[PDB]
Amino acid sequence: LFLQGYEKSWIETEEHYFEDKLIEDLAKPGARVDPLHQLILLFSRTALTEKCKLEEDFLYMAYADIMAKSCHSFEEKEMEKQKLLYQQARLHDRGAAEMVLQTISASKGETGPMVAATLKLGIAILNGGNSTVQQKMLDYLKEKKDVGFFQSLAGLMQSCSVLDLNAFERQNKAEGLGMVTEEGSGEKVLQDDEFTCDLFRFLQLLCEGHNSDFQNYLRTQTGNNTTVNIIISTVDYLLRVQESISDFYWYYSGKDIIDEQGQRNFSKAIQVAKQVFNTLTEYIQGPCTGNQQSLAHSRLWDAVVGFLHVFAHMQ
Amino acid sequence: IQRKAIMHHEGHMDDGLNLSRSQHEESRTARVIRSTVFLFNRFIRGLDALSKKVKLPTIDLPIESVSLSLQDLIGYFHPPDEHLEHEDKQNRLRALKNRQNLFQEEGMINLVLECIDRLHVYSSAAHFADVAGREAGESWKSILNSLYELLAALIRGNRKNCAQFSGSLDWLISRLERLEASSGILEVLHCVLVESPEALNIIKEGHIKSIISLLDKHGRNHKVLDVLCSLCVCHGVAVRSNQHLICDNLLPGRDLLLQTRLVNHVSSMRPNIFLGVSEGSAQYKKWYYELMVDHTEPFVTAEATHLRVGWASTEGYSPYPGGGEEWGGNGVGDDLFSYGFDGLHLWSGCIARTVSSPNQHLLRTDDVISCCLDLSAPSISFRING
Amino acid sequence: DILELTEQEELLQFHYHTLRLYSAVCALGNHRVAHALCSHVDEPQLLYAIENKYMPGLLRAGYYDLLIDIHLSSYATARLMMNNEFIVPMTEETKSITLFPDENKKHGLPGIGLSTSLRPRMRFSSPSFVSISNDCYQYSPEFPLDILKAKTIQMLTEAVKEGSLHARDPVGGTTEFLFVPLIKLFYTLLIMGIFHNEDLKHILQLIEPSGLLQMKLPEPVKLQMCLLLQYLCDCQVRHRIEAIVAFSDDFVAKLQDNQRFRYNEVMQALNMSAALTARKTREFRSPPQEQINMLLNFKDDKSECPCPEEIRDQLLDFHEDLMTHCGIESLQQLISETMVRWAQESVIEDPELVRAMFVLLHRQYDGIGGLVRALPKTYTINGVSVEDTINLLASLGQIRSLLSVRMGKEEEKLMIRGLGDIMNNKVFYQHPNLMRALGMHETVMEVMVNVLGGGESKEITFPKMVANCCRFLCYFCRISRQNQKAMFDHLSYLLENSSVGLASPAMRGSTPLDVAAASVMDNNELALALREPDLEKVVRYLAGCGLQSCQMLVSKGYPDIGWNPVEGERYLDFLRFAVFCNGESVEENANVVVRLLIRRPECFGPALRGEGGNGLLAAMEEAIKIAEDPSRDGPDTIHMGNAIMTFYAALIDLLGRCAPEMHLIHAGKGEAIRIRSILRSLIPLGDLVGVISIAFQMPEPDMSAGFCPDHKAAMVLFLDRVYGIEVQDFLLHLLEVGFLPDLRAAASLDTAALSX
Amino acid sequence: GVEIETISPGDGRTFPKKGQTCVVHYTGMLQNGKKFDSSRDRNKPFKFRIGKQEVIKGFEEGAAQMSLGQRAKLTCTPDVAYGATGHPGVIPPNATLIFDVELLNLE
Repeated sequence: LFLQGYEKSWIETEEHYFEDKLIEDLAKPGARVDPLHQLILLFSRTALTEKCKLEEDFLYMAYADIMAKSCHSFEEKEMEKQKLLYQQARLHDRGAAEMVLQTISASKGETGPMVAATLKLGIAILNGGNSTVQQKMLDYLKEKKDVGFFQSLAGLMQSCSVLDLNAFERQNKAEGLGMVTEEGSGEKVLQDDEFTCDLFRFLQLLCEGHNSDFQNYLRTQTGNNTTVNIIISTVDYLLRVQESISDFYWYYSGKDIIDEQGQRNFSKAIQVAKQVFNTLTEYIQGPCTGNQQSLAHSRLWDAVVGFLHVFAHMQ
Repeated sequence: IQRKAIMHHEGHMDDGLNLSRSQHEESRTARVIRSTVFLFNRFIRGLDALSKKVKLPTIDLPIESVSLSLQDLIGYFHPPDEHLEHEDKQNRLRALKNRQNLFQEEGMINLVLECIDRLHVYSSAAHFADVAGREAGESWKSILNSLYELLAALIRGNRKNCAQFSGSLDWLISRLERLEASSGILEVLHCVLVESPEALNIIKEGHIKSIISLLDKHGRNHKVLDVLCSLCVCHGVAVRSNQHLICDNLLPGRDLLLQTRLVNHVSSMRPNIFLGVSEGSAQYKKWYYELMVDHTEPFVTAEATHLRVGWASTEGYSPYPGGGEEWGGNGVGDDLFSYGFDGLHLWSGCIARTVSSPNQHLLRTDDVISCCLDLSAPSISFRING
Repeated sequence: DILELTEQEELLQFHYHTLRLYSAVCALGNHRVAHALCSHVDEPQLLYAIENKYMPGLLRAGYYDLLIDIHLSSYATARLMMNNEFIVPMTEETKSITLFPDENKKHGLPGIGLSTSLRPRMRFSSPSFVSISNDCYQYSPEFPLDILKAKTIQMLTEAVKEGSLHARDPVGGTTEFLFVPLIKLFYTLLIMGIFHNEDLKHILQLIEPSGLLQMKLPEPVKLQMCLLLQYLCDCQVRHRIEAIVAFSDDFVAKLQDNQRFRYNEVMQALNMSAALTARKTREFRSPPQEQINMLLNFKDDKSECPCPEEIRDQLLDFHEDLMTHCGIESLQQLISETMVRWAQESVIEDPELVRAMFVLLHRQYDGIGGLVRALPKTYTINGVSVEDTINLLASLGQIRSLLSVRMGKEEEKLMIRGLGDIMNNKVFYQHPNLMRALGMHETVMEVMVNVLGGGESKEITFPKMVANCCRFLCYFCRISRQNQKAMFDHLSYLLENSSVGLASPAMRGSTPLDVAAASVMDNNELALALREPDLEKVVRYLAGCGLQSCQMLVSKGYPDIGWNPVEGERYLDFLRFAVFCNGESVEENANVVVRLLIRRPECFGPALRGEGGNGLLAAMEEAIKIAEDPSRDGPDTIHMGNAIMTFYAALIDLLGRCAPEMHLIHAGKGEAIRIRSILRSLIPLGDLVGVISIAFQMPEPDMSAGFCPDHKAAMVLFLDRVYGIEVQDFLLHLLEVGFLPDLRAAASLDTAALSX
Repeated sequence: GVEIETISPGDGRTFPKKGQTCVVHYTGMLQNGKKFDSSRDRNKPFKFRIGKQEVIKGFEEGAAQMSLGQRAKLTCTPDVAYGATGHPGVIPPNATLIFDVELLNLE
């Protein structure tokens, strides 16, 4: 039992910092093709290999985290922005944007650790208003006319996670009397909030700059046989999470006492809804008449009515 | 579920016919399927009309046409180059898989099998010529080879095709002994066993025995050994029954395949003495010498110590006496040009014959041997310890 | 001469392929064929062929692979399987490596020191054919390991010396044929538990000196080099874990007496107050895992820390020593340098080699990942149960080897024997945590899915293997409290094929549905976590069984009743175990099962629900009539009347246990009132009392496979939990009609008692 | 079916008896001289008990007629060595065996 506790809460408490130096001496052309470029090409070939299900690929799951954690009062802000751009250039001029796109497209819309890692890598590679990586991704998606990436994004947005009340009620009933484990793993109520916020932050960074071309490509994929409206998928997920938060309020409507578990679930729901709203803002910002009409001709109005109701009552 | 569509006068507002443009690759593939099945049905009808009984030769038997069609289909199903761009190679692999799936889902493998059967009903090219003609009898071999190559290419990479048609393995292994298309049948068997693990579950002892009989009849071919390795291990897993059958029916008598041994190096020493006889000038035709031994271990490292003594002949009146080439296990008496003795047996032609003697034993230490030789009437002789 | 095959292309290729055949015919754990192949080639010809400098190269590689496969591959694979399991004893030799020299300007060499870890015992039977009826010939053929070790060491020295000068004719041809088989033999030898410190030093004296990693080697050579370095780091991680356990022993030995002393001091100087009982409850409750979590947290300024601050200094010193022994701030530096140099030299093909190189570099730069991944798998046991644990590990290795090989009659028999061994190993009872860490349930589940694959309902290949697997899994879930949770994930799978094994009253234990019921049973947390992606599947199976005839009794000769009561009983039993746990009715599960059962009306009996049969009374009377008339059965057998009676009793028991409550929450909740009203509309009261009043015969013994009082017991349970007894009228009516005759029949007993 | 042909005498005075674990050095081979078994290859002797039904009859009934330090050629017969089924894998059915049996030590 002592060894189990030592493994659990003594060693993995952030006791190392090696991602930046590792990426550096892997990109250093000691002398051809750099080692980092060889690794990126290996991951790209593995993602392009025709299969029926994305494998676990512990190597990829362990190196995407490193490549993502490597990245990240006027002169110091500009200098740190330039350093972030330099790191993104260092680890994206070797084809990491194409690697992330291929890894997302080779999942068929199945939520998993590979998709989580590749979304974290996409976030760390598109952090800020990086337009070079956005243009690279757009040119890749245009030169390879594929609907797999877009349908995978649609499936992920459709089956990522939604707050549910039945699991919360069952957890309350279990913790009321069962003290064998105390249910310290507050899951099954909001499955992967981290993954949901990562996906929607990846979309927000894809539409970070006012790229009218990318904002229209995310709506109508011109050149492809079948198109899927990422905007409609996003507003549908917003409606779903709004209904979930409304039901959670209806549950916590009358007792006027919010326990720690309820507070944590509410905070996670608020974070997810805030990320979705930020993604919608990045979608509609600028005179994007297409996305403006798409949001005006949907159930966003019902969603925002429910949101105003829950806002007033919860506040 | 089969909702038969009916054209009616009224109609309902629920049809909703959406379109899919039927990508040019699949369209061309389907047109090739149609052309090939038409030509193969024509060839099958002609060959059946010729085979069931004698008929009029005014029939459609397009020998050169089906030959060219097979030559085109083999190139159609040709695998992509390994020395190519990775993405283009993957695209070509996907296209080949799609073509194989479209050919399988339209009943082409059974058509090729029917064609192979109708070509195998004949025994030889000469037996087929006097029935079909000169050109057909000459091109029957090439047509059978191309058909088997196409059958192999249809299942080279795909897995569902082998897992579906694997029921024809009995027919394949029975036709394996046609003495003509053995290479094609063996390639098809290897390519169906290397991919589909379901095929190994229907390979019984009779099939393995027939494959080993093929190895015993057609000679030493490494394709048979590769097929046996595939039968022993398909995909990282072993089949204990197949392995035991192979071990029992492949090397019980050690004549099916080469053998190995670890033998010793022997050398032949002699004095500068030559004994020849002729009419006129002779050498009295009688000689004799003695022999002793100081130290002799019975087994130096791993095997019996080779130690023989005797008399070796030559090639007339020339040096380089008998022996295979050199350095082998051939000492004295191991050929017809030598006659030796080792203590217990007599060696003449690599065939030891036992003898009787008081206290018979090998040439151990402190053994006195005496070799005498009369040339005209008698032959060599040995005396151990007198 | 075998060396003359260098020019002959036909015999060379044929002999290479026949060597590949010799290797493949006994590659896996098949020793009956290796015991023949050893003499089929030779004992010493392998040594001669691996030693000869003049070889074609194909034959050299073939002979090397043949030697590996027929003499070392079995134990090498066994070690590779049981290499990630760090099972440690508690002997005094384990407490000898508490220093793990890292201080005083030294780091040590990988693989040098003491192992003191549970490893599979190696043994090789002597190949003899004049010995008729050999014992088992199961381990391996015998080989002179020491002679092979000396030969391979001297040959590796000669080979590196030859490669350093870059000759124009390496042994066997290319440098690939020169190095790959030799380094593969050396790698498997180092794996199989030889090359003790003395020889490992000399081995390192050709790759370490700052060599073999500096040459311009091709891809298949550096791949074996990467595998060798990966093993050299795996044994280093193993040494780290051994030192961790060695220090942890003494640390917890001190901490336990310290906490006992503080508890005794509190008991002495109690000074009764309000917080004293709170500290007492904290000591009594908070099981040892939570206790350890509370007593081990001091990295920040101040937190929940106990009185023994003196041992905190020792713990911090040991943790600092661990961190400076790990990769954080020379072997790891050398490996990382070699990897980055190989990657920078030229573009590398062989994505397998690229992956091996990159994972080696990643684990070298990480260091702590290996610990955080392997500490969940390490386990220390004792110095008294070492032989029992060795037998258990041998049985687990045999089970894993049988899982690797294909399934057959002999493989199934050996797997059943291994399951029996691991069930009777006497350590399964004591250490379930060790079983869950080794992952025995995972391997048994993989064996079960491999057996079940191939057929859904047509035919289940290799019967009784799934049975032994399900029985092992049932026992594993039974003797535990968290292994039920560990197995609950596989429940979603095995509920899909839970239809197998049913319709056969010969295995009341082993069954996938029964192992699901065993995993859910006696666990409120698991019963609550059991949501509804599969309750609807169970209800669909119940409906299918109540509609069809199971197509299994018509073949035996049964009268083909229009519904199956043998699978419905099992489905209702599983639903009962899922809905009624520890004596209380799970509210949400009961509600959702009631919803499903009322939405699908065919799940009930046709003679009870529907426009046909009247109700439960006539249903059970027809069942008793069928049981009495043998013309409606199958000519140990399945009594159809008894089966129908047991099905209806199980349905009534499920409804009674899924009743809302004992009115505790029903007195204030309306959903409970609606559920009770639905249950009352389903099952009437006169029906219940009529089926209760049957007055079963009490016997000269009789058969207990007919109308047993368990049916009326379930009826009484349903009446108590649904209708209840509150009015004098109905109480006396039930007492007069149903209870008095049964009580009289139970009192009429002097000596002959066969029905308890 | 069992016989013996003396290759080297072993003083003809010490003989094995029932209840002893004799140490033997043999090299077996088939009728056509093809070697199928040996003991000088693995460099270790063969310790076997006489009358314990562990070795083949053609071997034990032929070794019971030898002397300490004696070399003999023992010829067998299928019905006395392996029968009509032979040894699966190594010995073919109805195979006549020949052993160069050298007696090492008596225990």
